[PDB]
Amino acid sequence: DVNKVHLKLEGVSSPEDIKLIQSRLESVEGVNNVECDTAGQTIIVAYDPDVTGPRLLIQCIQDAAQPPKYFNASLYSPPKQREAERHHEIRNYRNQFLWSCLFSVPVFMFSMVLPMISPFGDWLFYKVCNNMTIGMLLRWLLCSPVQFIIGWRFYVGAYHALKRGYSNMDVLVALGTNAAYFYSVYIVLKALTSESFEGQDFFETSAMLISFILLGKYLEVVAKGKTSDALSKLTELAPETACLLTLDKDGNAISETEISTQLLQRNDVIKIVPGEKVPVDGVVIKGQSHVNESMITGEARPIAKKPGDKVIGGTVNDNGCIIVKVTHVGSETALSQIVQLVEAAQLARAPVQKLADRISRFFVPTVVVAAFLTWLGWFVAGQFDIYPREWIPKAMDSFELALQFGISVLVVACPCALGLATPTAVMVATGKGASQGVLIKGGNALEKAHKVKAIIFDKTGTLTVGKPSVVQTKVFSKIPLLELCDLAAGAEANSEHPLSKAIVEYTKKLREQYGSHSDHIMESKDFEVHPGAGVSANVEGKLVLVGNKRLMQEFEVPISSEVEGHMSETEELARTCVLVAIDRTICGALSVSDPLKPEAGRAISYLSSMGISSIMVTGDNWATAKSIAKEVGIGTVFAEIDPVGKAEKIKDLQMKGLTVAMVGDGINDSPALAAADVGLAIGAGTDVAIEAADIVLMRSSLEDVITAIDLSRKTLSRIRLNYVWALGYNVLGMPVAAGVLFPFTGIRLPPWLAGACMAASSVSVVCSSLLLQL
Ligand code: ALF
Ligand SMILES: [Mg+2]
Repeated sequence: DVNKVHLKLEGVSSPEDIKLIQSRLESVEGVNNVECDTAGQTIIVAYDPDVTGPRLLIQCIQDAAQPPKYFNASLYSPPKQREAERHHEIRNYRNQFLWSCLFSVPVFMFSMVLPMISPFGDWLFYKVCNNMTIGMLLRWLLCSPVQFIIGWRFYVGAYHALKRGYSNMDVLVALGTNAAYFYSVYIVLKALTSESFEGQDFFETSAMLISFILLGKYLEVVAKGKTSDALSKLTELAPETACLLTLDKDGNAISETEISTQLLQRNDVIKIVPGEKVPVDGVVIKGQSHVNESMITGEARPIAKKPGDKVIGGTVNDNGCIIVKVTHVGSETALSQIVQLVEAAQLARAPVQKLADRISRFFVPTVVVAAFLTWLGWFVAGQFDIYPREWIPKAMDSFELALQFGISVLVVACPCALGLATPTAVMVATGKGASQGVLIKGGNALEKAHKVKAIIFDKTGTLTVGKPSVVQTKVFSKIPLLELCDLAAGAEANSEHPLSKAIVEYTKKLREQYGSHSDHIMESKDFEVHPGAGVSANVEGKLVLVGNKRLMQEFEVPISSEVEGHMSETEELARTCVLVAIDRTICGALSVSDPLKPEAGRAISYLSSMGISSIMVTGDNWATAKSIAKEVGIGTVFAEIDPVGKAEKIKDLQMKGLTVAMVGDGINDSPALAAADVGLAIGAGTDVAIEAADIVLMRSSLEDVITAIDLSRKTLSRIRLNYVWALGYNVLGMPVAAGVLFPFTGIRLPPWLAGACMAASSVSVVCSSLLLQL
């Protein structure tokens, strides 16, 4: 923008408006260079970064606004060309497959079944000049558009494999189809020029092969995955617009405009309404407020902001107005950095080498060195006359018999349903797995998740629940435990703090313990709360003081061994988890803790059992991290980590060889979620976390990570199969094709009983869905 703002003109279709805009911009000095893209109805404005800005230039653009339209100008980007392109590619591959069918299914409805049945068999076998029957001409005409139009893909793929590669799937399809087709043409032309030469055409296999490979290509796209990721959600985290200030301070007087955030630049001033998305990162000038910063820490403690510190963009304040001088803009904001990190991570995810290419790398050489040896068989057996003369068919020479057997090897050896081995599972895991509670956003995720050997874990939200709860509780003030929490909640009426919610929830749990929620409370009379202190109120004529040492010594409540028994470890010091909660008098304490990890303990234990290690890269306090990791069983406890560092840890563990996996919930995890080989997002986390992962965990349960890994292992089993079941049918038809049986049984190649191995091959590729082991 500030370097090169792209101004795609809106409502402009005539070059005269573009020229007027160009003249107005040339009348303005400060622009380093204007790249005049007259063809395209856009103008490029190149100038120095970190100076002035769009505003005046955009106003100059607007000044030419005359009928019939208003002359807006801004870089336009494809809004949903991703989903449109996904749908169009799926539809295009489907259309190619169906078009291939609507000529191949003809060839196979013809000379596979209809010749067997009359009267159609009579018409097909009704002869034309010499022995060429009209069936052969019809099939030659019908299969030709397939092989020579629909199959340009295969020919160009083979020619691009050439020598730069060794042999891909395309060359294998090329050999199969072309050998069958040209041998069929040979057969037909010879039957035309001969008088007794019989022999069916192999036109069926050539056309029918194209259908299956296209089916594989179609299933490739469908099973590739949902429309990429949609980074955009990060950009939506920042507000699209804000309010300029220019108010009070000497010259700054009144100017409460509503300029969009993009046009806001360096050395600007903004207003920040109480409770709204902070436009960009900056340094506050005046005002006291707390900000729900979840872009670095990822935790929901309202952090203090006094005039002088730096506020991070894409954040939400609560306590009043905050007046900010604008720091780094554009590509230097925290959200910006997140965007580049996630884009780089996603754009560097190289696709896995399909084993079909690996198989075809060796298999294609094998077929050629097998057909040639088959030819180097029967042929040399003809020169020395080992095989009896009567074996040769009518009107054929020893060379032709060798060719019949040699070309037969090529046709049968083609594996047909090899493309339908990875995508033919349509990733059934994307399926049964969804029922289990795992939604795989692709197939690459499933492919890479089996080899996971290490897995990182966010604490807040992922390992721990995240919303504080009062769990490890005790007694205290000189009123009953039930009355303790009753008066506490009474004080918590006007209070709407996270710890207030936790106190209310613990109160509900004890009301369950103490029968039910008999009667109720009254409002926070004399809402006396002091800074830091806690929650104080005169509820029911009782001046309660739920809080810390300041509020205890406010009424002079002695500090004793329970302010030394309920934090630090988690329950070893000040009398709740890390904090307040003692009410009025002391006999014990509470524990406003993050509600542990219902099953994550056994989850981590099971993960360690299968050899997968475990890491905890959080962003919260070292002290909190210590206790949680100690209790669950995690090893290394790298904490106080920013999103960039979270990505760095993943990259480091990748460098040492292990294939790692990120499990996260927040926007913090996104750089690490994308960077990891297979990112797992908790379905109760931020929407952009769901966005950036490869696997999303709907049912919030860390045990679903175990389920995902198991479902990824059980789909590499049964993907090594369905390669075995794909190749094997052709491999154990190659000897039959070569004619090994022929000396010992006298049975030649059946045009049907060995050309329709793809029916056996494809149908043999079935995938089972019976999983989950907790
Ligand atoms: F939820 Al975290 F570091 F524990 F982002
Ligand atoms: Mg989290």
